[PDB]
Parts: sequence; structure tokens; C-alpha cells
Amino acid sequence: LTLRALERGDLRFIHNLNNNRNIMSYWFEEPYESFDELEELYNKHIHDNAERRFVVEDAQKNLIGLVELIEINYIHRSAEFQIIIAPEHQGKGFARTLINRALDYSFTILNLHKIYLHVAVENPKAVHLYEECGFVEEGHLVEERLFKGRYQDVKRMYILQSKYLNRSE
Amino acid sequence: SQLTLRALERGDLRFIHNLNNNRNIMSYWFEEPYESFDELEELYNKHIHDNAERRFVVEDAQKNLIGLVELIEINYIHRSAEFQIIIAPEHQGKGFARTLINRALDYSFTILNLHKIYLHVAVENPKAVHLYEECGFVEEGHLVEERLFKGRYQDVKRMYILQSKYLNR
Amino acid sequence: LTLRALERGDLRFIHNLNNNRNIMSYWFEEPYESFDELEELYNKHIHDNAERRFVVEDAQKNLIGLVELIEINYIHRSAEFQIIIAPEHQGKGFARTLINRALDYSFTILNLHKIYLHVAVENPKAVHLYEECGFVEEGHLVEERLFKGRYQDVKRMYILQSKYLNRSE
Amino acid sequence: QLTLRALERGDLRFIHNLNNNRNIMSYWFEEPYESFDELEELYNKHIHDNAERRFVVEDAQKNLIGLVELIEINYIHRSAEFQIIIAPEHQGKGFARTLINRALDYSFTILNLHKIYLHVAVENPKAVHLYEECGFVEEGHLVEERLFKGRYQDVKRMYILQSKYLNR
Amino acid sequence: QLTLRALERGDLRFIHNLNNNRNIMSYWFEEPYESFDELEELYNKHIHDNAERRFVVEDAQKNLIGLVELIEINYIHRSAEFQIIIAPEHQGKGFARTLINRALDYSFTILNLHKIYLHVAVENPKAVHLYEECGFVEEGHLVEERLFKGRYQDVKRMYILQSKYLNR
Amino acid sequence: SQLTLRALERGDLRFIHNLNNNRNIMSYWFEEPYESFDELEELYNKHIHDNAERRFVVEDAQKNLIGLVELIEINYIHRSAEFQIIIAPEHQGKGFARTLINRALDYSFTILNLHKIYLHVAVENPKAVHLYEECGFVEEGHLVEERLFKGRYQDVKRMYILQSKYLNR
Amino acid sequence: LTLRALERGDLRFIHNLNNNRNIMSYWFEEPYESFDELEELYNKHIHDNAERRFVVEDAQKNLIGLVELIEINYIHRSAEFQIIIAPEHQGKGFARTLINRALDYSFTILNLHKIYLHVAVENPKAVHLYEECGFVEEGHLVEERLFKGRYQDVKRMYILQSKYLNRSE
Amino acid sequence: SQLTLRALERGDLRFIHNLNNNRNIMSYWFEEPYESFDELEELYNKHIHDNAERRFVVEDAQKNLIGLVELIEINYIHRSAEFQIIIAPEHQGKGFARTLINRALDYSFTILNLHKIYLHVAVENPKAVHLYEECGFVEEGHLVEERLFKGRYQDVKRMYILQSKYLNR
Amino acid sequence: QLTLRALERGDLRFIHNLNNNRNIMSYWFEEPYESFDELEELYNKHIHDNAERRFVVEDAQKNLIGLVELIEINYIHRSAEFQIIIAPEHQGKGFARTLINRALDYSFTILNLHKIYLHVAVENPKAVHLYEECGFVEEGHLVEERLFKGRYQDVKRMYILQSKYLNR
Amino acid sequence: SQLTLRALERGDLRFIHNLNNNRNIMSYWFEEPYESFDELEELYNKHIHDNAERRFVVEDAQKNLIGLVELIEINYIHRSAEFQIIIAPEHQGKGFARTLINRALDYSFTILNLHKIYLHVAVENPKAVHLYEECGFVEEGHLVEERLFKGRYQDVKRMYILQSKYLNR
Amino acid sequence: QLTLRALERGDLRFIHNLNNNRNIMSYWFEEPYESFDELEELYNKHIHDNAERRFVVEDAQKNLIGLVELIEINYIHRSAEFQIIIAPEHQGKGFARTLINRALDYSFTILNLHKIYLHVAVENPKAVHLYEECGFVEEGHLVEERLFKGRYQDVKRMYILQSKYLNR
Amino acid sequence: LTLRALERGDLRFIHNLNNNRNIMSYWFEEPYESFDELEELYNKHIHDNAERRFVVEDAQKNLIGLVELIEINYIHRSAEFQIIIAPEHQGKGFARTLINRALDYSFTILNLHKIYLHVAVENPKAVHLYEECGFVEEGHLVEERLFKGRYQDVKRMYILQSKYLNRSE
Repeated sequence: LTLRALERGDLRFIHNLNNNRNIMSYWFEEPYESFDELEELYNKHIHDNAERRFVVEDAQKNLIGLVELIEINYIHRSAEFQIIIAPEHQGKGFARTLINRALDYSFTILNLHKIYLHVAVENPKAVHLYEECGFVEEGHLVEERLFKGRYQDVKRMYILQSKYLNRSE
Repeated sequence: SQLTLRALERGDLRFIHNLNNNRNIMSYWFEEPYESFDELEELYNKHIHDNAERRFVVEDAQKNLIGLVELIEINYIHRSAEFQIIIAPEHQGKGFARTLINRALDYSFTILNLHKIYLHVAVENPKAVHLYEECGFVEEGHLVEERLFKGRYQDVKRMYILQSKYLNR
Repeated sequence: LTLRALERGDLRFIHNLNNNRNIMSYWFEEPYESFDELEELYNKHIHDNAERRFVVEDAQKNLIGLVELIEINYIHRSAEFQIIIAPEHQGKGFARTLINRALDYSFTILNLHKIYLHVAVENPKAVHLYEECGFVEEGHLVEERLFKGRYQDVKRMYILQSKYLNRSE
Repeated sequence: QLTLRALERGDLRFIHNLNNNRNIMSYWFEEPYESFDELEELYNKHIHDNAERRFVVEDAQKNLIGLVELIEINYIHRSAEFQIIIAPEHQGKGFARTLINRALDYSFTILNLHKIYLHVAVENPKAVHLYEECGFVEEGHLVEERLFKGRYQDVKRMYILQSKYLNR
Repeated sequence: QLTLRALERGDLRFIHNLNNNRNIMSYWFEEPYESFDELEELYNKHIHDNAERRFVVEDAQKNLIGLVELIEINYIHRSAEFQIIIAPEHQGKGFARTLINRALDYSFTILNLHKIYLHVAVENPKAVHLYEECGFVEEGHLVEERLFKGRYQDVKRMYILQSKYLNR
Repeated sequence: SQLTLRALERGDLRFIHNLNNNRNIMSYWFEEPYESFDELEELYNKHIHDNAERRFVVEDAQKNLIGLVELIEINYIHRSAEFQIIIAPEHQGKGFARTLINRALDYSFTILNLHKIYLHVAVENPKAVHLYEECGFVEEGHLVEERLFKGRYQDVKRMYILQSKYLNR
Repeated sequence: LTLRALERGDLRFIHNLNNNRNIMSYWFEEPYESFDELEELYNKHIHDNAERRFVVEDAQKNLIGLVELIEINYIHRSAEFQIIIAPEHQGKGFARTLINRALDYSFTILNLHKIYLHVAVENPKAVHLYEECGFVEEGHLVEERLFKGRYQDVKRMYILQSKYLNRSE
Repeated sequence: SQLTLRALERGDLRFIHNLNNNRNIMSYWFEEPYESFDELEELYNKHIHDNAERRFVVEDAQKNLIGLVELIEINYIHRSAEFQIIIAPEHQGKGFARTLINRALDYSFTILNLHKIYLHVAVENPKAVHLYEECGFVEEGHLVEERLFKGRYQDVKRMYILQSKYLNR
Repeated sequence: QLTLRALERGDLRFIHNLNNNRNIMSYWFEEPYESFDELEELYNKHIHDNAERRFVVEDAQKNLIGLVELIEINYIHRSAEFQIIIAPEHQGKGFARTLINRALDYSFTILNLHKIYLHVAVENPKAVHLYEECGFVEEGHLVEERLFKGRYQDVKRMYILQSKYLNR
Repeated sequence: SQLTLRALERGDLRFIHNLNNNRNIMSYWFEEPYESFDELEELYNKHIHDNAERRFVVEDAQKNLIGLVELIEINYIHRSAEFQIIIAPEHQGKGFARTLINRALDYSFTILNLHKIYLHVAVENPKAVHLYEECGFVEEGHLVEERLFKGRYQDVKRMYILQSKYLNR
Repeated sequence: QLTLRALERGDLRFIHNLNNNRNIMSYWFEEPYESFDELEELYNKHIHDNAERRFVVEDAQKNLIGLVELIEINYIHRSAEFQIIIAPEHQGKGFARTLINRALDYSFTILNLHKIYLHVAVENPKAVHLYEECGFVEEGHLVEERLFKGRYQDVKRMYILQSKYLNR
Repeated sequence: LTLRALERGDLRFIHNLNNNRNIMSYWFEEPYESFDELEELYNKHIHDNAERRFVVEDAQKNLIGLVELIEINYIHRSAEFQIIIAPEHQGKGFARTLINRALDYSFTILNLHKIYLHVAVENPKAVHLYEECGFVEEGHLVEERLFKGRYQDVKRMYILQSKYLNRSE
């Protein structure tokens, strides 16, 4: 598996990944639905550093998934992490490798201090995946985000740069 | 079940323009009048990411164009919107209306998280009034000489449905 | 009493009229709180025809109140009416005269077809005032607007140009 | 049979050809032009201007019959001036009456205008009585109103009201 | 005695006051307005627009007598519409004839226009015969032309040509 | 009762700038850093009607400047905001805090109609934690090494209060 | 022969007509030499009324020449006339017909009052051509224009609208 | 000798505007019409450094305003210009004209280094023709119905003077 | 006693006067200038530019003591160059040590920078050992680095890290 | 006689760029440096109608590219210009130089009507000095350490030729 | 054999590929980027910016050998930083010496710069002595200068003057 | 005597210095005559480095003269020098000191390589002044500049940085 910076040609893949996520899609904190809306927003934020995205491909260049770093704050050296694996490739064992490649980039190239992510409390499976990748819960946000017209509680988990880089030393 | 709602794209504008044929009323795009296709496309480029209105192309499994679902006057302060549905003449008497109305309500109340959807129906179209009544809408107003149609003012019923009613159904 | 078009020098009066209305103030559908915000919005919409405002003064040029015409639609020739009387001059008997002067302008100078207004159902006193000025209820809007964090029902009342101008003939 | 379709960019060639032998300056939203490239740039400039509205007249086989123009569209006084141009080939086919009525229908039922007026040269009484038969009535005889072939001409202003055209 | 002076920014207050009790919407270069601040910004916007030209009428002691307006100035057909407004105080002093002639002189000798027309309400025959005595002649009786107090009104269009006003 | 909240004006910027004295942290205006007064005023002119943040000057009956109530990260999608309160040093130990916190909550929940207010407090300031707890806030997170203070990362408590709790009180 | 308004496709012909005229070419009073300069100037003045040009073609659409009206003054209703016939078609007898077609347009469509032209004194042949087309000398301009580094005298000839239109009446 | 030419400044525009009184001809500033002082000042700000025209205020030793020397149609390609001189009515019959004409010629031929100055004089003003003839000018044209004056076309003499003649004098 | 205050527009006169006799071109955000009007327009241009940060040094009685400059602020490598200018009147009052420490404190606790460096002329060993006593250490001897009085000069680059200045 | 001068077009820029090969000096376009072809084309689009410089492509009858004639520092105040000529290496010793120099002088003195052409030649290239001397140029200056060439200052001769000399030849 | 050619738009793909496995953020005129589309827009933005100059290194058969970069070009102090990147395929072919000399030749004879410096990681002594053999000399040992793989590194700054490279 | 960079307040002095120089004044190669033209040009080129000017004042702040550096070329490190001493202070002995102060700035602060100046051949006095300040003639430019409508020859004199700085060593 390979992480490649997002290109214009990858926007179709991005649009298709939102097929039945049953939630409003956002591009640099701006909502969109159509492909033409997405392409206009991509042209607008092509140099915006607030968010960073990587397309995950395999040896045969099949589009496996998407790695996103959003809310990139260079003051506090923080960023939020989101990973989306295409439905067809969700049951193969790629999540852990992609989470670690994303953490390596965040902590070695972006030189960030802290990476955090949000997981729905009703999704306990994801909590253990991220716990097994080194993340630890730092918050249980009450009625944080709306899903299907009802407020949900969300867990916030984190991992620090010093731990990730010096874990085996 | 076979019907699908898809966000409007540029290639769908020809369908929009054709839907205006023999409707005997000036067409508007984000409250701006237009008649020609080139006027429509220019207004589409201008409001590509204006969120005051949202439109969805309704297709069947064979990708035949069935109709259009419009959400206009989207007010994010009061969390309300006006709903219009236009079924192509060749598909107008096949019973698609009720399904599309519920799809529109689902998106309005679960993705846009709106509080109230309202719609206006000509008083001289009592069957449309009863169709929306059977889909959950209730009359909240009988607006006198509200709108001009073919050079003469006409009364219209304003009917509403609240998010609380649709979600607890 | 005299109706005078609003001027920049009247913005202080506008700002003071919102002292304890316990609701967000809007200028051409844009929210504001501070005076500097209001003055910037006034410079922005100085030629916008969507709204029209008149300052009510007495013989000694005391600022009595404000007459507002908003949602001015020149397609349907409609407009919404709002009248605000300063607290000190609320118990003197000016409301009726100002409502009629406003209707005269709306129907003779703007040549509008219909004037409507919204009254809180919990404010029955205002309903009878407007009923005594010729307005008639055309709707009981359910949970229309938010006040103090709770949705309210609002009555919509109307008066037509033909009735007002030909009432005594 | 005849159809009225809003003017598109692809119809500008037809507009240009209709001006070939009119012996008077052509105007697009009150701006003079002659070449096709001038017209096209004026079209791009006024694509959203609502002061004028034009319709291409076609038949069942999509032949270009003529053009219906509504100019001087004043939305405060709710008035507009009406002009009709039928291509030389189809001028003697008796299409004018239908196109005048379709133009009035749009003016009074879609644009909801109050008054439609038109100007006819004093020297063409045939057109005068055609418009009279469609409902128009003379309200003025404008003296030396417009210039034609280097000489001022008088024109008849004829009008028809929405109240007359629309019968409940 | 009477003087015609081009309108300046300092005269906008006079313009605003002249609109106090006319019971009709005021327009500046065909844009509606009511407040003084709206007028002033419209003045700054059209300061170089030549579609209209206005003159303040003053007396020897610099009192503001009235206003001469030339609107709809069309430089291709060489025509313009004439309006005159005399302040209520000086309306019965017999100034109108001189101001109409001074306005025509400017129109025909400075702007070199070919035709000046004006519109007079059917219900004021006094003004009709004043303009007739200054040389104007009726060329139209426009039916339900303009709106006044919520009702459509007919107006007389009156004209005078440069050829008539100018005698070598 | 004597204290009053007033929307921020240009003339209040000197007060804002003086409030930054001896706080040992870079000041931000709509997430843009600044130190000098001229930098502040320029950023104020730029964000005069940016609604991502709202500020209120707290005064007493004698119009003495007591402090500042800030609402930042105002998110109208999730209907949430972050709350900061800065009391001038000369008024910091007089018991004004609880009153101002409730005033801020009232405006947040009755005028902005927000769903959730949250705030961040340094873990090494346990008395501030308990003050907000006594005003209705509850801890939803213990964010590890979240913010830089004097060149060293520090943990902060995230505490929240929901609109439903404050309104039904 | 036919007079046709100049189009972009005719610019190559314009450029070729300047091959060996041994004088600086101008487009709306701006000098040019290259084709790319000419095309940029044409895009700049596409709607400028100060100059008007017509391409002269025959029945087989061969490019015969160019008719130019420059210094078009709508205040005095005047314009300067220049005619250029391609070298290959200079000895066939077209000049007179093109001069009269140009005068007809100038006096019937542009409704101009006076047309004038400039002829080099050392070119007496052209003087008699224009004299035979109705032009009369009104001036002998001394050292008016530079040609091959030396000042030349130029004759100015004119024709009025009243004469041309009423000559045969 | 007492008379002085001074480049035009903003404070001299009132003098320019007053000079237009009772001249019975539309005034132009860089070929743009104007009547009011505010129109003049705006056009002055626009052409402050346009070199197509140059104007000089003529004063006496006591700084009384005598007149104006204008150089218009300044053509730097042909090195020519048109000369107009306007003496204030109160100074029009005192013999200043010849001195000012020579001053203007000196500046034109020694500072602007022009090759030819020309001027236009009404044929019905034969005394002005002879004054310029006595100052070195010679007639090169009798332009028929060249200019409109009080609604009627009039003939004008074009007279010239060359740099070689003035310098070798 | 001494105070560091962010630079304001009113302090530009002080900046200009500090350049009077430095015999080298003055720069504002790497743009050269000499006149006060040039400085003021450069100030308006870079008012929000964060590549440089300056502080006016004042005493208790609000006398202008000097200026602390942080230039070449690189937020990716978290580095910046430090310059200090004390007015000739107060140069021998022993203020430099306190101002260097206050500048480092801001650099390492407010801007959270990792490394602060400075350049000192080889020919001034007094300043070299002052900075050494404040914690700086030489990391380079740049050969013919900068131009002074028409001749290239060598400079010592001295640095201090955040890890050293900050002791938990 | 076979050689021809043609105004520079966009398609000739590749020739210009190739002419810069192995000249060991930074290239300039209207006094702006450039190395790459894309830099050249962008600067060409920017100065398409800048008249401070004029360039001509020299071709033979078979349309083979022979060289380039440049006129730079064109000063229309003093009516002067600097002349550079670059012959392609493959054509540099065939005797074309003298013909091209005269062609350039002809255009400079008969079409641009300039008064003086000057050129600079390296003192260490005495044969070029004598070639221009045989074409009419005369030395007016020996400029000491005027220009940098390969990192070292070099003296250059400035030689001139006046319009009066070339025309009376 | 080897050629240095100014960078063109068509060479941006080569630039992007050269960054594939460098494990550090890539910069174009001090702006970070990763994707090709980001690079291309940064190229269009800085096409005329003279703060940096790059040359593509090709062989006789037009194979892409490497890249010569001159960054931090300061035209007042007449200095610039030199970087060279040879594609992995051609790294062991002994091309570096020739490319360093061709880059210096351009820097000192075309740009007429006074000083060229470069930064080399402390941990690569081979490159240090390569540059020493081409004329460079160490002027600094910058402590914790740059970040690599999440850890600060020391770098050697090496310089060469125009006076040394150019011998009359 | 003191050299001070030019400020806006010095423009009056600049304008007065051109009173009777009988030559067109230029500001960054743009001609001007009036003060308002000069002030507009100063605002335009306030940051332009192509020219540099210094006002010469005495101890009592009397305006003595002006030092100008024009044609400042940073490629070749050259600049042209012009010095203007007010008429009242021309016979006191200031020229030499100002020329040397100007050379010191040019060679120590601007670090230029060469300074040159132009002197009219008919002004031999100035030639010896500059020769006594170290300048040497490098050219006798033939008919270089126009004065009073006739071309003049001009001497170009120069001084190099190495000579000036190392003259006494």
C-alpha cells in the first residue's frame, strides 16, 4: 500500500466515497454534495494548508481509501485524523498500516506534536482499533455531533509525537 | 425503492431547462429570472456553492430522468425551507410523488437537520392538497391573492411538516 | 406626526430601539448587535430596494418610532410590515395613524398589491389593533420563529391594495 | 405549428443575417453594432440584462421563421415596446397575426405587463391595420420621430392594454 | 433676472426639498430614491452620466426659484424630455414662460438637439396651453401611461422641433 | 444586577488591548495574532461583521469597565461555541464571575439559540474548574498536552453545558 | 462588389495590406507592426465607435480592399475617409463605386454631416479621382505629415451630406 | 513683460469655470463635456497627468487673472498642437493678446519642441484672423461648415505657424 | 523599570531617528528606505506581516530607550534573528543585558521559537562577550558576509536554544 | 536584397530563445531578465504593445532565420534609440551584417523618424568597431568599465549616426 | 557532455518525481507542497520571481540527470545558497564535480554574485570533502539547525567567494 | 551642510527650483509642470528605487539645494548624478562639498560601481568643477539633448568607486 498526495484526478474517488455515508460532506469546512461543487472547492483551497489528504493505492494502483488530516493547527502543532476505506476493501486488514503511515507523516514531515481523532460511542469496534494503534481516550464529548437528526456522543482519542517516535527506544 | 435522488450537476441543466416547457410561469434560479439555456448555465456558474437552494435529480434504475426535488428559501436561522417537486410529464401519473416527497423530507430532516418544511399549493388544485396531507403535511395558512399565475392573482395553501413529527413516525 | 425616510443620522435611534427586544436584530437579513456593525451594513445596502424604513417624528422633531417595509417583492408586489414605537411614546395613540400612513405609501407610491405582517399568537392585543386597521388573518404559522430559545406560533395577517384604496367608495 | 423559443447564443448568426438589408443601424440593448463579433460580445455583455427579451420563431421542421423582440421593458410602469421581424422568405405566409398574439400572451401572462406599445411608419398603412386587427389602437402620431435614409420620419405609436387582452 | 445654473452637489438639498409633497416616487437617472443620503450617492454615481442634465433656477438675489430638467437625452435620435419644477412659493409669479424658453435655447443651441417633448397630465389643461403658447404641439394622447396615487393616468405628449424654434 | 453586557464597539478596543497586559500569551482576533493596538484595529475593521466570534464589554452602573465576555469558534452547523471570560485585574476577586457566566449563557441559549457551550480551563487551576462546575458546567474531557503556555505544553479540562439544562433550570 | 463590416477573420487581410506602404500602421490611433499586436488592438477596440471599417469583397468573395472611417466625431457629425485597394485589383475601376458606397453609409446610416479626406499633394491623380466623386478642396495643409523622414504637404477635401443626398433632386 | 504664464493647478479651476460664462458653447476637458464645477473637478482629477492637453493661467504682476492659454490635440507623433487663447472679458481689449500668443509659441517651440502649431478662427471674425496673421500665422484652409455654433454650422479658417519660422525670426 | 512595548505607528519617528548615523541602508521587512514617508508606507504595507516583530524599549518616565527587533522569523524551522539598538544617550547605562533577556523570554515563551541567532561584527569583541554572558555561543565565522562602508566584513553568528534558556 | 526584415511574432520566440544559447550574458526582455522559454513568452505577452523596444526577424528568400535586429531604449522625447544586431552563428561570417545595419537605419530614420541611433561595442572587439565605422557610425564615447561581462567590468565604445547624415547620403 | 538548461513547465514532472523518497517537506520559493497540482500552481505563481533559479541537468541523449538549484538569491548582499540533486540512477557516475563547477560559473559570471554558500549534514562527510575539493570551505557548524525525521540536526555551512573562483 | 532624504514637504522646494530652468521637468522619467502633477507623481513613485533625491539644508534649516541620483541601475551598479543649487546660494562655495557627500553615499551606502554625469559643452565652467572633484570625460555626445528647440552636444564624465574610496591610501 502507498500513500499519495491528493490530485485533481482523485476527486471522482472522493465523491464516490460519500455515496451512502448519510452525512453532509465538507471540504475545508465548507459543505458540498455535487461533484461540480467539490471541484470548485478544490480549486479554491489547492494551497490551503489547513487540511491535507492522501489517496491510498495498492501495487496495481487500485484506489483503496483516503487519509485525511483536518483542523491542522500550526500554533499548537495539532491535527485531527480521519481514515476512509472503500467498502470493497474494508475487510482485508489495511486500517492499521494506514493509521501508522499517517502518524509517521504527521510526526516526521509535518513535525506535529499531537494527533487526535473522534469516534462515535456507538461504534466501539473503532475505539479498540485505534486503542491498538496507540491512541488513548482523552474525552467523552456529550451530544457533540448530529447524525440522522439526533445528537450523538463522541469519543476523542489522542497520540503524542514523543510516544510514537520513542516507543521502541 | 428503484428511484434515486442525486445532487444536481451541470450536465443536468438541459433537463432543468426542458422541465420548464409548457409550465406557463417564469423560471427562477436562486430568485433570478431566466428563459434561455445560456442564461441558466451562467446563473448556475454564479450560484454553484450558494446554499440558499438545493436541488436533486430523481432517476430510476435505468437512469431515466423522472423529476426534480427543489429545496428553496433554505433559512439556517429558523432552520426552515420550502419544498417543490416537479415530475416530468411522461411520469406524472405513476405514483412516484409520495416516494419522492418522503425522500425529500428524509434529507431535509436527517442531513440538513431542518426544523420545518413548508410548501405552497394552488387552492384550485385540491387533489395536490390532499396528496401532501396524506404524506404528513397540514395546512397552516390560506394566503389570499398571494401569487400571480397567467396575469391573475390566485390564492395558495401553505402547508407544513415539522421535524419532530417525521422523525417520531 | 410625520414619516421621513431613514437617514444615516437616524442609526443611533435604530440602535437604541433594540435595547431590550431580546431578539437578534437584522439589517437586510443580516444580523447585527453593535452600532459599528449597523453603520457598516447601512453603507452596504444604502441603495438596496429590498427594505424601506421611515422614521416617525412629531412637530417638535422628537423621535417617535420606526416604520419598516421588509421582504419587498416587486415580482408579486408584496411587502412585510413592522412598526416599532419607542417605549416612552407607546401609550399615546399613534399606532393606528402610522399603520395607515404606511399603507398609503405602500399602495400609492410603491404601488404594491399586498401588505402582510406577523404577530405572535401570545400577543392578542396586537391582533385586534391590526384587525381594527383592516388586516385579516390568513394564517396561523406553527412553531414559526424562535423566541427565548423556544419556538412560537405566529399569526400572519394581510390587507390588499384594492380594499384599502376603494374602501369608502 | 409556429414556436417561440428564447434566444440563445447559437441564434446570433440568424440575428446578424436578419439585419443584412434593413438600411438602418442595428442595436443590441441600445448599443450600435454591425459585425458578428461586435454582436457576440454585446450578447455576452447583456446576457442577464432584462431590459430586452427576444424569441426566435421556428416552425415544426425547425426552420427559422422570424424574431419577436420586446425592448424598453420598464418594470416600474410595466410597459414594453414590441417589434416583430419575419424573414423575407416567410413574409407572405400570414404568420404575423399568430406571432403578435403569442408575443402579447407572454407579455401579459408571464411578464405581467400592463401596456404594450409599438411604432409603425406612417407610410406603411398595411401594418397599421394588421396591428389594429390584433387589438392595437393609435395613441400618437409622432412628428419627425426617427431617422431613415438620412431623413426624419413620422411614426404612429399604437398600444394595447393588459385589461383588454385578458378577458377572465 | 432669472438665471439657469448647472446643478452642483450643494444644490442636492434643494432637490430633496422639492420632492417633499409630490406624492410620487422620485428618480435620479431612472433610479428610485427618497432619502438625502440615497440621492447624494446616486449623484456621485451619475456625476458624468450625460443621459440627464439639470439646471437650478435662481433670481438676482440668489433665491432658489426652481429646476429645469432634461431627461431621456438620446444623442442618436437627438431628442430629450423636458420637465420644469417651480417651488410652491414662486409658482404664481409668471416665471414659467421664460424658463421654458431658456431651456429650449440650451437644448437647441448648446446640445444641438432635434426634438424636445414633454408629458402633461390630461387633467391640467392650464399647463397644456402654456406649453402651446411656448410653441409645443400635441403629438399623442397616451392612454393609462403613468401611475399616480395608485391609479393609471393618461398623459398628453407635446413636442417642439429645432427647425421651428430656430429661425435664421 | 448592576452589571451590563454591551456589544463590542471600536472605542472599546483600547480596553481590549489593555486587557492583554501581563497575560503571557499571544493575543488573537478571529484566530489572527496581534500585539500592537494598530494591528488590533486593522483586524477589527476586517472582521467587523464576521460572526465566527462575538464579544461583549461588561460594565457597571457607573460605566466602569469590568471585563469581557468572548464567544469564539461559534459553529452554526453544530450550534456550539467556546466561552471565555476575562475580568480586569482590579475586579477579579469581587464575585462578578458567576453573574457574567450566567449572562453569557443566557445570550448563548436564548438569542443565539445555541445547543452547547464548552470551555477550556487549565488543569493547574482547579478553583476555576470548580467555579464553572458550580455554574452548571460538567467535565467532558481531560486534554493531554493540549496547549502551549510559556513554552511548555499543559493539560486542560474541557467542560460543557447544554441548552436543555440551562433552559429547564 | 460588397461592403461588409470587418471581422476578426479579416485581420490577416488588414496586415497584408500594409506590406510595403512604408508608413507606420495605426489601429484607433495606436501604432502596430506585427499581426499579434494588431489582434490585441482589435480585441481592445471591438466596441470603440471612433473608427469603422468595411472589407470589400466581390461575388466570389475575393478580398478587394478596405474602406475606413476614422476620427468619427459625433459632436460635429464628421469623419475622415480612407480607402485601400489591394495591389492586384488596383487597375480595374472599383475606386469610384466604393467611395460612393462609403458616402452612402456615412450619410444614411451614420447620418453624418461632413466627410473629409487627406491626399498627398505629390499625388495629383488621387485629387482628380476624389474631385470626380464630388469632393472639393478646403485646405492645403503645409508640412502636415512625415513620409520617409521628410514633411509633406497634404490636401484636405470634403463633401457634405446635403449635397450628396440632394444632388439629383 | 508684466504678464506671466503658469501651469494650471486645482485652485485655478474656479477661474476656468467662470471663463465659460456667456460663451454659448459646450465646454470640454480633454474632449469630455461638462457644465458644472463638480464635473470639471472630477475630470481634472482624471486627466491630471494626461499630456494630450496643456493649459497655462495668465496673470499680471499683481496676480490678477488675465486669461488662459490652451494647447489641445497635442500630437507627439506629428509634433503638432492646436492653440486656443481665452482672455477674461474685463481684459479683452487692452492689447494683451499678441504677447500671450508669442509666449504660447515660445513654450510650444522651445520646451515642447513641437513642429507646427495651428488654430481655428471663425470666418465671421475677420479681425481675429488678421491679428494672428500679424503674429506669424498663415491660412492653410477654409473649412466649410466645420463647427456647430448656436445650432448652425459655420466655416472656420485654419491657420498655422511652423517651428522653423518662429525660431529663425 | 525598563518596558518592552509592541511598535505602533506613533513610534515610526523614533525608528527614523535611530537610523540617523548608522552609515548603512535601513530596511523594513527587507525593503530599503531612508525617508520617513517611505517608512510610513512600508509600515502600512507590512502591518500584519509576521516575518518581523519589533518592540520599543521605554523607562518608567516613558523615555524612549531603544528598540528590540526580531527579524527573519521562520515559523517552520522555528528560528529568528535578534537585533538590539540602544539610543546613543543610554548606551552606557548597562541596559543591554536586561533587554536581551526580555527579548529571549518573548521569543521562547510567547512565539515558542526553538533557536535565536544573531550576527556580531568581528571587530567588536565587547558585544561578542556580552552575548556570551547572556547565553549565546558562536556557531559560525561568516567570511565577507555583509557590506559596510564599501567593504565586505566578516561576522560572527551566535545562537541560543530554547532548551537552554528554558529550565523547568 | 534577398534578406527581409519582419516584425517579431509569438512564433518567433523559439528563435529568440535559441539565439541566447552560448552568449554568456543574461538575456533581457524590455529590461526584465529571463532564461527559460516560458519566462520569455510570459514577458512577451506583457509587453506585446510596449513601444520602448522594437524587434525584427531577418529571413532570406527561403524563409531561413538569419538573425535579429533590435531597437531598444527607444526614447521618443529625444528621438533616439539603441541598436543591436544578432546574426545566427551559422550565418555570422557571410557578409549579411552591413545590409542589415542599413535596413535597421532605414526603418529607424524613415518610419520611426528618429533623430539619432547609437550602439555599444566592446573595446576588445575592434573589428566590430570598424565595421560600424564603415557603415556611417562615429565614436562619441569610450565608456570605462561600463558593463559586466563574465564577472568583470569592460570598456565599451559608444558610436552614433544621425538622421541628417543617413538621409543626405 | 552534461548540459544545464533553465527549468520549464514541462520539467515539473521531473521535479515531483525527484521528491518521491526524500522524507522531508518539499518547498517551491519557500512555500510547502506535495502534489503535482500544488507544484504547478506554485510554478505559475513564481514564474518571474527571481529569488530562486533552477537548472535541469541532461546528458547528450536528453536523459534527465539531475537538478541544480540556487535559492535565497539575495541581490543586495550578492549571495545565494546552492543545492544539487542527482537522480538515484546517476548518483554513482561522478557527475557532481562538473555540475558544481557549472553552477558556480553561472553564479559568478552570469548572476555576478559575490558569495555562494551551501549546507551539508554533519553525518555525511563524503559530501563535505567533495565540496572542499571544489573550493568550498567551512564557515559554520550550525547547531540544531534543521529538522529531519522529527529530530533537529546540525549542519555545516560551506562557502566560496567570487574572488577565489574567478582568476583573471 | 546636511543631506536629507526627500520628503513630501520638500515638493514645494522642488517645484520652485524649476522656475526658470527653461526645460521640461521630469519625475522618474515622466514630464510635469504643475505642483499637483508633481505631487501625484511623488505618491506614485514613493517606493521606486530607480531614482534617489536628497535635500541640502544648512544649520538653520535653510533649503540650499537638491542632490539627485537618476537612472540608478543595480545590474551594472551605476547611476547618473545631478546637483541643483538654489539661485540665492549659488555663489558661496557649496558645490564641491555636496558632490563629495553624494559620491560618499553612492559608493558606501548604495555600494555603486560607477557614477556619471552630463554637462553641456557650452558650459565649460561646470566641466572644470567636476574635473576638480575627480570626474573624467568619457564621451562627447553629439546632438544629444534638445535645449530651446536646438540640439546640443553634451559631455559625459565619470568617476569609479575604487578610485574614490582608495584615492588617499
